[PDB]
This record gives sequence, structure tokens and C-alpha cells, in this order.
Amino acid sequence: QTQKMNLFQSVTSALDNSLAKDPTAVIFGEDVAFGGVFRCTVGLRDKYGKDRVFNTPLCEQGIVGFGIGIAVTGATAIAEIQFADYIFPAFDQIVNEAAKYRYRSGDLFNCGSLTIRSPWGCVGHGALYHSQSPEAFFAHCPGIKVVIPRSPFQAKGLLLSCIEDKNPCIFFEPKILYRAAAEEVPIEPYNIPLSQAEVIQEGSDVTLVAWGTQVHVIREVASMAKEKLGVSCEVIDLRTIIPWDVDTICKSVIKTGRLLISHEAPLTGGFASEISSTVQEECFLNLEAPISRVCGYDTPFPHIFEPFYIPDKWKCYDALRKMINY
Amino acid sequence: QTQKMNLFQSVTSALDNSLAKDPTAVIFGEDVAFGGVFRCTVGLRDKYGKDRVFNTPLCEQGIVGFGIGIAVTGATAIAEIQFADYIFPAFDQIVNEAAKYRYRSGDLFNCGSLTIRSPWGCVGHGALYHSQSPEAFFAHCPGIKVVIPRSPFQAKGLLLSCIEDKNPCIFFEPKILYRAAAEEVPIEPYNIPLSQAEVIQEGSDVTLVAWGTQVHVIREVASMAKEKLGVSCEVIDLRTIIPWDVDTICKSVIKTGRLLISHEAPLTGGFASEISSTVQEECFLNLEAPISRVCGYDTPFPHIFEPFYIPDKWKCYDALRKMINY
Amino acid sequence: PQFPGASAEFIDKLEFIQPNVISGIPIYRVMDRQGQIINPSEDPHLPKEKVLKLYKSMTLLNTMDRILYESQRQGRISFYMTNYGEEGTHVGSAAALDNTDLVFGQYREAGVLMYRDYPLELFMAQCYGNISDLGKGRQMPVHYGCKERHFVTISSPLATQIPQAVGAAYAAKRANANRVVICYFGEGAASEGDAHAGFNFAATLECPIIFFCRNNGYAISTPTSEQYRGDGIAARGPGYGIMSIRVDGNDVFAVYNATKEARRRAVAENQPFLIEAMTYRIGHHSTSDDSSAYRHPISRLRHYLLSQGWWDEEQEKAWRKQSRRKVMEAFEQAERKPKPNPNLLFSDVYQEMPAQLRKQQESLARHLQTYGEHYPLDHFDK
Amino acid sequence: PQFPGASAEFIDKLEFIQPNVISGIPIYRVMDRQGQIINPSEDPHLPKEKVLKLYKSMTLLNTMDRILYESQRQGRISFYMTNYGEEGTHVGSAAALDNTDLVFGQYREAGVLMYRDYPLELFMAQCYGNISDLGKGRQMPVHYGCKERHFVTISSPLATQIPQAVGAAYAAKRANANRVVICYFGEGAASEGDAHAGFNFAATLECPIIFFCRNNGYAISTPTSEQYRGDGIAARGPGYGIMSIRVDGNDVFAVYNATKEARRRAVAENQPFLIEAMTYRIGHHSTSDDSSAYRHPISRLRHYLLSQGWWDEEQEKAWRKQSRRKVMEAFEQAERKPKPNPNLLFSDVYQEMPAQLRKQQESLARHLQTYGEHYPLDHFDK
Ligand SMILES: Cc1ncc(C[n+]2csc(CCOP(=O)(O)OP(=O)(O)O)c2C)c(N)n1
Ligand SMILES: Cc1ncc(C[n+]2csc(CCOP(=O)(O)OP(=O)(O)O)c2C)c(N)n1
Ligand SMILES: [K+]
Ligand SMILES: [K+]
Ligand SMILES: [K+]
Ligand SMILES: [K+]
Ligand SMILES: [Mg+2]
Ligand SMILES: [Mg+2]
Repeated sequence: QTQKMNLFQSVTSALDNSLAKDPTAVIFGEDVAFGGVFRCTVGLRDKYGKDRVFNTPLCEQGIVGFGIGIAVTGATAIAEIQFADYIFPAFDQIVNEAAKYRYRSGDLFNCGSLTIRSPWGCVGHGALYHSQSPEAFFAHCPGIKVVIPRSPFQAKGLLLSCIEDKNPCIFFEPKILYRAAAEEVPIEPYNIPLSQAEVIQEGSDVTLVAWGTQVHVIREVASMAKEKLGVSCEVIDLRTIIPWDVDTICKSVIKTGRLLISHEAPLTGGFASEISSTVQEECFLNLEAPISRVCGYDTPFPHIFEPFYIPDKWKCYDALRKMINY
Repeated sequence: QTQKMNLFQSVTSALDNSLAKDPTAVIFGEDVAFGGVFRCTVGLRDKYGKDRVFNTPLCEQGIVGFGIGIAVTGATAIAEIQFADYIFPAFDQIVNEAAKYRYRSGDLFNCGSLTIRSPWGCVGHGALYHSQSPEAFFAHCPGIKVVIPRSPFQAKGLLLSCIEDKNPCIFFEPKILYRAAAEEVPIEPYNIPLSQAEVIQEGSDVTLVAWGTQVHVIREVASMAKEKLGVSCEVIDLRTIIPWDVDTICKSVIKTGRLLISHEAPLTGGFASEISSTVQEECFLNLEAPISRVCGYDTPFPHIFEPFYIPDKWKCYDALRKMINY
Repeated sequence: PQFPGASAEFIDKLEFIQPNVISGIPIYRVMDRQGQIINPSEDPHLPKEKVLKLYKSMTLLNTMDRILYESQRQGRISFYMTNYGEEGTHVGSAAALDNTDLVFGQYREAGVLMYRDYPLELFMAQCYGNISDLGKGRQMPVHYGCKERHFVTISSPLATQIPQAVGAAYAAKRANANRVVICYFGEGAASEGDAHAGFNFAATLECPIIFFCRNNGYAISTPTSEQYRGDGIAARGPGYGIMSIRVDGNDVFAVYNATKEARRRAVAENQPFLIEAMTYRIGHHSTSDDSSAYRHPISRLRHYLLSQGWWDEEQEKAWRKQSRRKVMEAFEQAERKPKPNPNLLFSDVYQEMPAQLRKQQESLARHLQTYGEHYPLDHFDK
Repeated sequence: PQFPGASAEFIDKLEFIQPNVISGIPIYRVMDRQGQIINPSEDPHLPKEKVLKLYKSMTLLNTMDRILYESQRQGRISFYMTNYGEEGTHVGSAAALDNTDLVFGQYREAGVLMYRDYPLELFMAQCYGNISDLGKGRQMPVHYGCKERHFVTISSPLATQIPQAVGAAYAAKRANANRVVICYFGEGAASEGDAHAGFNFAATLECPIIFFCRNNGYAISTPTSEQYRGDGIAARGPGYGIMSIRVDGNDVFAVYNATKEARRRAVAENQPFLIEAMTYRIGHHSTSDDSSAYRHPISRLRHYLLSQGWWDEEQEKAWRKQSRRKVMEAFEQAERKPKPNPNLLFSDVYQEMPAQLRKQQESLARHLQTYGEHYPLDHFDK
């Protein structure tokens, strides 16, 4: 049985399946009770109760510490950070505690049943604090997993996988896709492997890597690429950031010989760095052209300059041109 | 006029020169009044006053917000975070505020006269929370500068440069060097350019890049290298992490054709990634061997396993062997 | 006793201290819902002129709020937040301030600026992100700032300005500036870790600061009953050693008096002061919020203006017209100006532009030379 | 009034509320400095047996603290923190606890474990990082933990456990566990943002939790006079709506009574309770600190033991010997054991080892095959 869904609806779906299956599961954060600022937990408090879906005070460091507390109990804690831009007050709780819970206790205690959801990426005009892509910050941190979906279907599978994974997981939801194109999404629970990149279009001349909304962009740059330069691109969706599918990538690049990675996040320190430097080491012989990185600028996210800030399809394409014209 | 100094003494020196020159300068943090936990601000409160060197409550997020507050006033704020491992409670204040102060106000206000010092890197047995190298986390953040010194002389010049730079700067002090070998250090103020790598030993076969205590290590791996494999290594000290000396690096690599970067910090997401991926793009033709990264493991910092965790000289050397034997 | 951490006699009896939340801290009020002064001993100085400025700016803000909110409902501006019901809060406090005093805010105190005579042109310029915006259209609308009217540029992360403000106050103290610092924040923001930091540091370092809390009963969807269980914010001040008071946020005189006193003592004793202004958020949390999915200052001061024969219906009728005309006049002017030159998104990241950052600059240049037809180059400057 | 954020009558008068710091919250005490019960109506039940366990474990901890501190001064162990002067604090509270109750600590409550009969072998094992340490020598000494005695593994970042504890308490509530949760922290840690978070959440979500603060006058070099200006920590509880009490930390009975009451009401009303135990940190902040550069429980309970004829000098003399022998016996045994196998530094990062993480594992292997002579392979297991 399947229903057509919005990204935000598939999330409510996965979240519903979870409270439904797990008597322990609990959802909390700022303004989550009435449905949330993006409608992700709508109805849920009525269908399951005031002690399973509720508002916390306005304090992100407490929200996560609180979540870690429940998790330690073996109970499923699904914390919400209204905006990924506001997850830093909790950065200490995530890096020094959660990512290190199991390890420092020699497996005596853990917060593996802890999951943090948070609206990610840019939107119309989030400016500096409703547009960030914090992903790279958490990538330098052993112990947590970081997952970013690209559509309603991927969202529900990945999220549910995150919720049930035995490791603290951060689930970043591209807010720009919350009301974008719908799609049939299974009504009941279902999972999608974490740490598995997905090739959604094989090609033979270049390997394109991105995640989140960017995937749809590299997907377009593909259409253009071949149709305007006769070049078959292999489009790949990374999905999981920290424990990343190193193999699926290197394999593709070996078949291709060229690599172009892109992400809204700033260039410097961005995740594309770890990928490039890695593929460079692995596929050093297969590389016919220098690895390319089409990322946001090394500046904060502009309000009125967004159109000029992002690695839109044109910036990628042109970048692809120069690479190929190598 | 010059006196032989410890890393911690050169720091007191630079800090003394600063309060002495700048009537505005103020030093604060946890336990800084009586001299500090590492003796970096010893005597200073007596020589300059209780309102120029003082203790704050035990709250790092407040310490930095407080520092940003003074800075906005145009006054020099020198905040101390006892351990780099405890800078995360203030991560939001640093990334969302400080790194974005000037930009978001169109240069109407700034905290450019703000400097944060903090003991960095491992020591005997810091375990997980007295050994971290947070550098990479801040690298993905436009607006702040990140500086790490390798000796008493470099410390005082860089620090003073940081204190006077018109941009929020994080100064990480390798605590393991606080009482290591001394060295003549000018008694009076003096600066060292920020964002300038230093080649302290030119070579012709390989370029070695590191920072902090690691520099002394790649320096040893050099002695070994030539003396055991007849290979001239060009040792480079990065010094500044965020606005990094891209040129000094790429130049060297162009002359060398091979690159090996190392740092205590974990491999994944570590700063060596940004360097590799960049040099790969720039010196793509000069590269005779895949760029090498000898970093800490993708795990938290072990108490009893430290000896096996770090990228000691042997791990680097062997890594150098395989590279060269390319 | 002798214990270093506190001074107090012992006690043979085991008694837990219970929060007094029933008859919590009294709400201070000067005039009733009909502009009538209750206790004359509290009636402020306030000459007709000053009292009329308080009125005209609360109403000028209200007139502006409407024109901008509608403007948002038309896609003219991307975001907007109203001040409905919290105008007394802005104007009272501001008037009790010395113009050179530093202000740190959240985002719902545009009245503070209105009182400090901030140009309608600039209010509109920021929300539109056009060239006249000194911010260079880099932040969302309502994130105002002015180095001249001493209003620290507002940022979105809640409560972050609190500790910053205290630091600023410390700097002040050292300069013997005779200047105080005011830091506004909602009751919701007070839950943030930075609030705890801000209050403690302020007391511990003895700073000339006023903490102004706008307890308007809400934090978007969250009711205060979910933000705390103590006697609101006013009751936390003492725990930190901060002189605290609660005020009727819809009474401009009660706000003014409290603020005036807090400033006197703060600058005199280098002692932090906390003012919790009870009020109610009449409008939606923001343009992006349908407040009906989960849940007056001007009127009052008006009466007080009549009871003294300081205002009449004809005079009022004309003010609506003038303010309307004036606001709408800045409105149109801001509308037809082009947004800044795209090169401005790379500047001010640091004081000096990093070479590598400049390389990205030049890159967008080469890029626009070739694809600029796919961009809104005509809408921006140069 | 009608304001949604608080309930209170208005007030014609402008009066700031001043912190009552002179005669702050009374310090509760049951017995005097000579083991004499002041007010009989407060004398607890406590059978000779239980009262002797409180004594033997405070003293067993003291005997252990000495042997380990010296051990540090000899390079035998890398770090150590004593409990001198805060033993009553650990044992009183612990005894008032139900063994199944969850404990979250800072690092200065080893007595809590001693009371819960934690093996001397394991105390030594952790500090030495040898094989018997269930922690696998991954953290510094004193960072104890036991899933069996329900003692959440301690971590270095101060105050982080506070919010975690509250979350844990919430989980509890939902399970109808009849279980409570205790969260210890120093007066210094209370300045942390997480403390603010912890207290508010606890009250706002109605959790079965006891906040136990050890106000020992210091935070390393920092005197309380620099950590706060209010009436200590006890005075903040009410602001959050938390039943609060202060106790003589050197009075095991006053600690016991307070704790016992807090547990009853916390589990009964799902209401947070705060206990501030006034005390004094007799020893150095840690092995790494010379406390003389900046600046009794056992005795008392001893007297009470004499006044009841429950202990004598001969009996005491023998206890010194036994505990000494026993501690030293675990000591030697921990000393001569090898540290875990080096492969253990890669495990438990995640539940399952990531393939890439495993590649680094195998890498150290190849590496040691070739250079292991430069490593302390003989000191580690396997
Ligand atoms: C650190 C942080 N977390 C979350 C948000 C999102 N957010 C914006 S406004 C708001 C609530 C408003 O609270 P209150 O302080 O009562 O102010 P008001 O708008 O009601 O005057 C929240 C949670 C934010 N801006 N910053
Ligand atoms: C977040 C954080 N910042 C700094 C430190 C370093 N530090 C360790 S112990 C300590 C002070 C001890 O304070 P208190 O809470 O009074 O506990 P005590 O040791 O005196 O019982 C500090 C600042 C830390 N562990 N964590
Ligand atoms: K999980
Ligand atoms: K600076
Ligand atoms: K702010
Ligand atoms: K902790
Ligand atoms: Mg509010
Ligand atoms: Mg203490």
C-alpha cells in the first residue's frame, strides 16, 4: 500500500510508523507538539499522547542532552532542532558526549537510540541562519552518523533506518524539498541502508557526486552535459556523510576517470574535501583530470545574494566543461 | 634584548607586552587570575590589576560571548578556554556570532579585537578531554582565523599578531610544548605574519606539511628519510590553519612532486583533507605520487592507547617509504 | 556555619523551600487601562512634548508594521515580524535611556529605533536589501542595526547577544563612560544557555547592564507554561544577585519609570538590573506563522492624552494621514532602488579580503561574463 | 492582571527586589561537630549496621584516596582526584538511595560507588587502565562507571550530565519505574549553560530527579565569590520551580534525611528536587594542582559512634589495618596486570566497526609487525 507524499509528509509517516512500532519512542523539540514549524509532527501528539510528542523549553543544548539522557535508558529519543543553523548551541553535547558515549564507557552505556532531525540547506531567503549546511562540521567527529535525503521516498527509508540504527544519528532534512514534488511512498515502515551511496544514473565519462537538493542539480547538469557536449555522466547520491560509501565512489571514478563533487556548503573545509583527497589516493591512476569541487563560497550565507552564492546548475556545468576540456 | 623562554613563558611575554602597550587589553577566563593552570598569566594580575586580568564564572559559552561583547566596544579581549576540548560549549558563539559579526552588520560592528587562546594537542595522558585538536572544526568557518605555533619564538610572534589582527582569532597552544626546550625570545613586542607557512628546511624529493608539535615530528622524519633512504625532504610549518598559505605549499610541491601531510587530529574531516584536495587541483601535473595523509585514527583520543594512536615519526616515515617507493 | 559558599544560620528543621508561584512578584503599573494615574507619587515628570513623542512613535511603528506585513503578503519583502501589543515596551524603555547608551536586541524592539529617530528610509532599506541598506542586504528583514543610534546589529540565534551585552557593559565600566547597556530578549530566549551565562557574568563581574525581558506569553507555538514553572523570569534575577522587577508592558509609564531607575542605579553601582515587562504578543510570531493554529499600549496612552487635553480626534485623524503618507513615501522609495552590487557578498567576511576569497570573487566575475543572462543582474547594482 | 506569563496582583509602588544574601537559606544540620543529635525529632531511623556502613565506606574511601594519590606522586598512575572532606556527601545521599536508582556524576563522588559496594579491584583497574577495567583503559583515572551498580560513566566535560540525567528521569517516569535519578555536580559546574538547561527541563517536564550540588567553596583556583553573587545554588532552585534545600555537607545524617525526603517526593510527585550540600574541598583540586598556590565528616560520625557505644579505639585500630591491607591488596593486583590489547582503541566507536575504521585497524597491525620494537607491546595484552 502506497500514498503520494511530500518530503515533510514522508517524515510524519516515518515518525508515525516509529511511535506505532516502538512503545518507547518519543518525539520532542521546540514547537513540535502542534505539528512543528514545517508540519512534520502534525497530528502525532493527538494520535499518540502528550508524553510522546511534546515541546521542550527553548534551549538546544538541553534538548540534545535531554535526548542523550533518554537514549541511555534504551528508549528511542527523537530530538528536533528547528533549524540546522541552531544546532551549534548543542555541538558540545553532540561531539563530546553522544559521539563518545559508547567508546568512553567500554560499551556500558550508550545513546545509540538517539536521533536528531533538523531542517537543512537553503530556501528562498534564509539568509545566514535558516540556510546553513552544518554537515561538514560533524564529519570530523567519530561516533555519530550523518544522513541527508534527496526525496520523500529516500527520506522515510533513511530516517527510519536512522531511528533504528544503534548509533547516534543526525538526520538533516532539506527544507526546500518539504513541499516540492511528491511521490509514492510506502504507507508502512521500510528502511534504506545507511552508509550506502546510490548511483541513480550510470555514465561513462564523468562521475558526479552530491547530496541533498544538490543531487537534483547534478542530475540536471547531466542532462545538459551529454545533450550539449556529448558526455555521459554517472550521477551519485552520497546519502550518508560520515560513514561514507567510499567504495561506490572510487569504483565509479575508476570507470570514469574524472570527478566533480558539489554541495551548498562552503568550499573550504567542506565535505567535498575528504572525498577528493580520498579518491585522489585510491584512484590515483584512473584520474585523467584534477578532481573538481563546486561548492558555496567561503562566506556566510547571503540574504539578497543567494542567487549568486549557490553552486547552481550553470556553475557546475561550466566547471564540467573545463574539466572535460582537460 | 632577549631572554630564553618556555612556550608558556613566551605566552606570558606576549601577553605582558600587550597589556603594556594596549591600555584597553583585558585577559579573562577560568582560573586566569592566579596565573592559570599552565602558568600562562602568572604575575599579570598583580602587575596590571584586578580589572585587566580576572576569573570569569565556569561557563565557556559566556566567556566567548563576553569576549565578543568587549571586542564590539573596540577593546581588546583576550579570552582563555582552559582546554581546547572545552571550546565546544562556545562553538555557537564562535561560528554564528564572531565569525559573522562584521559581515552581517555591513561593517557597522565587529569583534575583530577578540582573541581566544586555548591549550591544544595531546600530552602524556589527556585521554579524551585534554588531548583534542579542534582546528579542523573551525576551518569550515569563514570569518575567524586559526593559528597554531611550534615553539616559544613562533608563539609570541604569532600570538601578538593574533591579538592585533582585526579579525577574531583562535590561538591554539600545544600544551605539550609549554615546558619543552626553551629558546631566545625577544623581550619586547614583535609580530609574525598570519597566513604565512614557513619552510624551515628545503628539500627536493618530498614536501612535508604539519603544524604544532607535529612539525618537530616531520622534522625528525626528515633526518631519518635522507639518512636512511637518501631523500631530501622540504619541511613546512603551516602555522595558520584557516586563511592558509596555499601558495607556499603548492610552490614547494611543484618543486617536489610528492606530498605528505600529517596531524594528530583524526583523518576523516581533518584539515589535511582541504590541503590534499587543493594541491591535487593545483599541482595536478607535478604530482608523481598520490598525496599522503598521516593523521590520528577515526576514534576518540585514548587514555592508555595514546602511544598507538598518534602519527609518530615511525608511522610517517614508513608512509614516506611507500610513497617514494611509488 | 563557616561554609565559604554561603552565609546563613543553621536549622534543626528539614524544610524544602517551595516556589511562591501563586502570588508571584507583583506587576508594577502607573496608569490604568484608561490612562488614569493610580498612585500620583509614581506619576513621572514627562513634559507634553516627550509624552507625545512616545505616542507618535508607538503609532508610527504600528503604521509601519502594517505596511510591511502586507508588503510581505504580496511577495514584496521575504519576511517580516510585527510588534503589535509591545509598542509600550519599546518606547518606554528607550525614552528612559540616554541616546549614547548601547542597545542589544532580539528582533522585536523596532520601537527602540523609532524612538531614536531611525530613518523610515533605512527601516525599509534593510527589509528590501537595497543599496541604501548599510547592511548591504546580507541579512533577513527586521535584522536592523545602526552604529550611530548605538543599536547593535540584530542576529537570529536567540539569546546570543545577552552575554555579549554584558561584556560590552564591562568594557563600558572600565572606560568610566557613565554609559549603561540595555539587552532585550523574549521570555522564550531566556531558556537558552546564554541567558544563564549573561546574568551570572553580569552580577559576578559587576556590570552596568539592564536586562529587559519581554514576557509576552508566547514563543511561537510554545506557551510559557512550557518554558518554565517558576514565577516567570523576574523570579530568577535574585538567584543571580540581580535587582529584579516586573512591569505592566502595556503601561508606558511603568516601563519608563522602571527603566529610568534601573539606569540610575546600574551606572551608579555597576550593578545589573532585570526588568520583566508582562505583555501579550497580539500578532503572529512572524509573517511565516499562522498563530491561530495554536492559540493595549497605544490605547491607554491615548486616554492619558485626552484626560490632559493633550490630543483630540481631529489631531489624531491628521496623524494617521501624515504617518501613513510618510511611511508609504519611504516604502515606494525603497521599492524602486536596485539591490547592492553582487561583489558585496564577498566583502567584510574579514576586514581585508583573503587572497583565496578574492579568487572566488574574480571567479563569479568570469562566470557572470558567460552566463549572466541566467541571473537577475538587472535587479542588482552595477 | 491577566498576563499569560505570571500570576500576581499589581502594585502602585516601584520596588526592585533585592537578593537576600545576608541571611541566605539556612543550612540544615542533624548532629553537631561532636556527633550529638541537636533536635531529636530529626534523628533518623538508621540501625547500628547501616550507620557503621556509612562510616566504614567513608573511611575506606579515605584509605583508598591516600594510596592512589601517593601512587600518582610516584608515576604509578597518571592522574587522581581526592574526596577529602566530602565523604559524608557521598555516603549520606547514596544510603538514602534505592540501589536500582540511576546515578549521574561529575568525578568527585567515588563514595557513592564505595557505598554501592563497588570492587576495590575495579576502582584500581580503571585508574591503571589494565585489562580488568570494563572501560578498557580508554579514559583518565577516576572516570568510573558500572552498569550493574547503575552509575553512569563519568565524563570530563563539566555539567553535561545534568541535562542527560533529566532526560533519563523522564524515560523513567514513562516506565512507571518507581525509580529516581540523582545527578551530582560541583558549585562551579552550576555556572555552565547545561545546568540552566537541566533545571528548567526537569521542572518543565516534571521529572523524578534530585540535583545534588557539592558547594565546596572552590572550583580549582576560583573562589565561589567569583562563580556567583546570589545566595549560592540553593537560591536558584525556586526560580525554576524546584523545591530546594541546603544541608551541612559534613553531617551524614542531614544529607541522608534530605536525600531520603527528596527521593520520596520526587518519585511520588514527579517533581525535581535540589539539594545544595555545603562543604569544603580539603584536598587539592586534583593531582595536577598545588592548592596552596591560591588559597570533618568522618570525625563527626565517629563521635556519634562513641556516644552510642557503637565503636571503640581497638575496633578502629583494626579497621585501619584491614582496610589498608584490602586496599593495598587490590592495588598490587591492579599494578601487575597488563593493559588491554591495542586493538581495543578502535572498537566501540560505533556499535559495529565501520569498514574504513577496520582498515585503520589492520593498518596499525601491519605497522606493528614492522616497527613494534619501538612500542610498549610488552606492557599491553596479547
Ligand atoms: C538558538 C535558536 N534556536 C531556535 C531559533 C528559532 N526561533 C526563532 S524565534 C523563536 C521563539 C521566540 O521566542 P521569545 O523569546 O518568546 O520571543 P518573541 O518572538 O515571542 O517575542 C524560536 C524558537 C532561533 N532563532 N535561535
Ligand atoms: C566544560 C568544561 N570546562 C572546563 C573544564 C576544566 N575544569 C575541570 S574541573 C574544573 C573546576 C571544578 O569545579 P566544581 O564544579 O566546583 O567541582 P570540584 O572539583 O571543586 O568539586 C574546571 C574548570 C571542564 N572539565 N569542562
Ligand atoms: K539512532
Ligand atoms: K583579533
Ligand atoms: K541575537
Ligand atoms: K560530565
Ligand atoms: Mg515571547
Ligand atoms: Mg567545587
